[PDB]
Amino acid sequence: KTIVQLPKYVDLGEWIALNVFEFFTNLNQFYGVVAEYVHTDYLWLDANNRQVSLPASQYIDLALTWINNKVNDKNLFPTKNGLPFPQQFSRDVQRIMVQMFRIFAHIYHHHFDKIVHLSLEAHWNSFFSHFISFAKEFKIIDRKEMAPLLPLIESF
Amino acid sequence: YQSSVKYAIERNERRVELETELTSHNWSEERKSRQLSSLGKKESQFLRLRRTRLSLEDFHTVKVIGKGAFGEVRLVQKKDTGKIYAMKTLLKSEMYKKSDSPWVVSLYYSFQDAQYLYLIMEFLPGGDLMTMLIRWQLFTEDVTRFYMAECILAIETIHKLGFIHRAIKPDNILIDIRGHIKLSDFGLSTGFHKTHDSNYNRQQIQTWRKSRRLMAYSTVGTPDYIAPEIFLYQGYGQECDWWSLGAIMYECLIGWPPFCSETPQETYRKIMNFEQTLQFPDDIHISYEAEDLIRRLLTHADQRLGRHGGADEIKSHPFFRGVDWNTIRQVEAPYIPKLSSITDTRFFPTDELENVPDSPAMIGYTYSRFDY
Ligand SMILES: Nc1ncnc2c1ncn2[C@@H]1O[C@H](COP(=O)(O)OP(=O)(O)NP(=O)(O)O)[C@@H](O)[C@H]1O
Repeated sequence: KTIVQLPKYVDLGEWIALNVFEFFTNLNQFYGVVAEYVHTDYLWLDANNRQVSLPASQYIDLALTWINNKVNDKNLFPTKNGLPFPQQFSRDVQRIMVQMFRIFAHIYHHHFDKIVHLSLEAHWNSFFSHFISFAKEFKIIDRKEMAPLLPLIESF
Repeated sequence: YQSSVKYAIERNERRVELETELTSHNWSEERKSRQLSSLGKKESQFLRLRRTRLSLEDFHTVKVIGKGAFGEVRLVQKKDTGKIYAMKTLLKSEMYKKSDSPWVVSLYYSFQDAQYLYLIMEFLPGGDLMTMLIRWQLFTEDVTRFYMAECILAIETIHKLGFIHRAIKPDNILIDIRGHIKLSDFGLSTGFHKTHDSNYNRQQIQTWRKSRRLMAYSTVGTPDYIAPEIFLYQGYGQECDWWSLGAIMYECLIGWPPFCSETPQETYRKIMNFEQTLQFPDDIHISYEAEDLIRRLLTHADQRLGRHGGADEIKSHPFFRGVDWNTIRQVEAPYIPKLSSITDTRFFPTDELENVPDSPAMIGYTYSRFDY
């Protein structure tokens, strides 16, 4: 609710770049729980000859690591000084938000099975409820790629 | 995947942190209406800050300064901006034990590698009181009164923060650009002398005690205080550090510490004795009040009938004629370090040693408020 809303008199870019940085790190400790051990879909990375098929989950390793590469970059993410950001990140952050949505979703469809035996469910519930609320608030993700989440979302 | 409910127990304090930080944002609405003032666009811009990310190698190293068992200290310029910093290297396993005051070195923030912790400090250009005593054995009297005092006030502050140093030494005391004195802190660096040791051509006592200064150190830590309540048992309190003063005081004036033993275990020994084993030399110069102090510093830390009960009353000694105790921090210093630059290591024994029986061999800001 109040949390993800841009605070009074903060540049959104910081407010965004911090918030996206928080989120990556949380999903990964969550998949850190699910580490190893492993309708339809949509697959990507084209053209390049890429974007084909058959991830059958357990891909996720080279998927997250591009955010790892994209969000650790000096020029894309200006930690340094007061040097500003290209703001074209608004496009890029949408990717890193949506590319993040994949593992969110994949963790929901197939692997949500193991989570509940640990009684840690509410954590991922909230954290997932956390992710959408933010990016939906800022419209960081379109309503058409939320289709798998659409039956789960509206429960309110 | 056994302990992965750790991502539960953490991520609460992740949500916990996330909440107060934001109720903190509401430190705004500070709202001075005591201004009938502007209007006039806006006086509020909030950057805001960041927890960013960080690393080593964001610091160029200039020269090495000193060394310790846990690790070396260092003079580093931040690659990023350029600046000069006192850099401390420490160690994670293996090593055990699993602000605001003019007197003590400034630890700003910290960061860490795989095996080493890193501390970043204001850099003190003037060496320490170790390398001074060496430079010219302080011809003192009045020199000493200054560098005490300034030591007392240092110490008396620390105690008043509810702290006992239990490390007070020539090398553990540092000289600033005005040649004044700040002590830093134990870091916290540790280890202990216990329990007890068992084995069972000179021509000057001065020259004989000059068999001191042995293999740099890089092993240490010797009894340049060690009041004798530490060995033995659980004990001390504020009076710990006053013994270290008399220990220290005695040395700049005499030419070695009281118990200087020629083996690290003949202290305890002598020190565990004093009484018998305290002796001022035959090289004459000491005041009647200057000696009187040491002996009352160097006595038993004894409470019961007495007090000490101290930390002032030391100021009540005749050894200190004046000064105000006020004007002290602005006063011409006995030695004002003369430097070639902001990088002058001139005052440190740059040396060479390089031994660390450690390596195999081969970041965060989650803080709260903002400086400066
Ligand atoms: N903040 C500082 N600025 C400049 N020099 C420093 C600073 N801190 C430490 N040094 C130097 O490094 C030496 C010792 O470092 P230190 O942190 O005291 O090592 P240690 O093993 O932790 N404690 P010690 O037993 O005194 O060596 C000092 O005597 C100084 O010469």
